[PDB]
Amino acid sequence: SMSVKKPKRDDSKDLALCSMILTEMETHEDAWPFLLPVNLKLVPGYKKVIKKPMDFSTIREKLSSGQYPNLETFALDVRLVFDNCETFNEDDSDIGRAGHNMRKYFEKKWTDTFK
Repeated sequence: SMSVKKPKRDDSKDLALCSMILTEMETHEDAWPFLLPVNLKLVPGYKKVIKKPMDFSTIREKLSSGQYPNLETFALDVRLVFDNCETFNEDDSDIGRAGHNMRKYFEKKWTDTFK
């Protein structure tokens, strides 16, 4: 509350560390469904169904231009990518499996870097 603060957690390396995680997600062999925005002209149903499209290249541009206020807003966009994937793709599909794989990969790096 006013003039009453918990001890200051050091967030000065968060930008660099999120960038490293994102580089590892970019280079994973199962990243290919997530590298670029879904083409809304060429994929029937995507525009109407997926209210907030997100992909790794859009997160990379947001990260590089100071559009994440803190490390939690960064994780929310990464998780959005996977939530969108599960909304649109069957689990028993190459893309559906890729999304599960990458979500696991992310959540481990997240825990190990920050928790």
